[PDB]
Amino acid sequence: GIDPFTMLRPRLCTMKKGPSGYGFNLHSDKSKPGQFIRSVDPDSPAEASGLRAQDRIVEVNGVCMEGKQHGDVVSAIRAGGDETKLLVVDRETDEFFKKCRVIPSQEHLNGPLPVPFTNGEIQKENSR
Amino acid sequence: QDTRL
Repeated sequence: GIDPFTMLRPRLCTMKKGPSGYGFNLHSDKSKPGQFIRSVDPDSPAEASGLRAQDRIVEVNGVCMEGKQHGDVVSAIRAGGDETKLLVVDRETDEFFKKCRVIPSQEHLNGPLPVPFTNGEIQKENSR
Repeated sequence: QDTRL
């Protein structure tokens, strides 16, 4: 049959400053050090572009959230000027990129996807 | 606290 998530690629939401921003709420915790979408408001460019709550950010506005901090994620968004691109993944999508040794960057959703048995793909890990 | 955008 047809599989709803056989195209396992991160969704890209593009929104621009409307009211006091892009229309999404980022939550920060002393347990979850990374940033995640807490809430989206109906009348927002974020909601319109297909962003939801409880979505997690892997890249924002072309910047990679590879262990990035609160200041880093804000820097990525603010550097976009008046508009931003949000990459979010659900647990199903998140695990796939991890197991394939790759960050779910925008290049994967638009272009090529990695492969299993990722011993053939020479990941550049050296030193301990 | 949070951060809204």
